[PDB]
Amino acid sequence: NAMRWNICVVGAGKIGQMIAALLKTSSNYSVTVADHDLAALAVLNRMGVATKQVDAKDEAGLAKALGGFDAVISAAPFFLTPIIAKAAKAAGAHYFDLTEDVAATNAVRALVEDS
Repeated sequence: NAMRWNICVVGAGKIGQMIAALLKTSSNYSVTVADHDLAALAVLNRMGVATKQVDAKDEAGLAKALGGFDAVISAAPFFLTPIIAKAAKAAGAHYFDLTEDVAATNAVRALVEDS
């Protein structure tokens, strides 16, 4: 069993909830969701998902909050990707940049490249 990939999903919005429920149902993954909003987290707790309060303005805090995870999935706005990726790297976890809104993030990605 305890060979599960241990994932931290940063962001408790819609996509955070979806990827959490997916991971929760899998036999090869463990999931924790980290967010600043305690009501948002309550939702995840009402799904049986482990949660952790974080604050992306406190970078050392965030790094420490991401310790012990195999990977960190952003379910957060694209604009926090630099912060979450840095904390993930500092924590020794692989970083997967899904974001809270894939269409918007993809459009930002296209701008960056239409350059």
